[PDB]
Amino acid sequence: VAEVDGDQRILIRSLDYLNNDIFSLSRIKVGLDEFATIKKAHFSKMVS
Repeated sequence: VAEVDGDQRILIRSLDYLNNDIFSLSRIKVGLDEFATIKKAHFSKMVS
């Protein structure tokens, strides 16, 4: 059991390449299979 400072899993430059085939504003991928999604707001509030 050693201890070291956790490395960075995601790089900003990285996901610019990963997202060129994914055109969606709530669905972005920050890794191989994990996604990032903005919470849904249930449309009924679209009148405002």
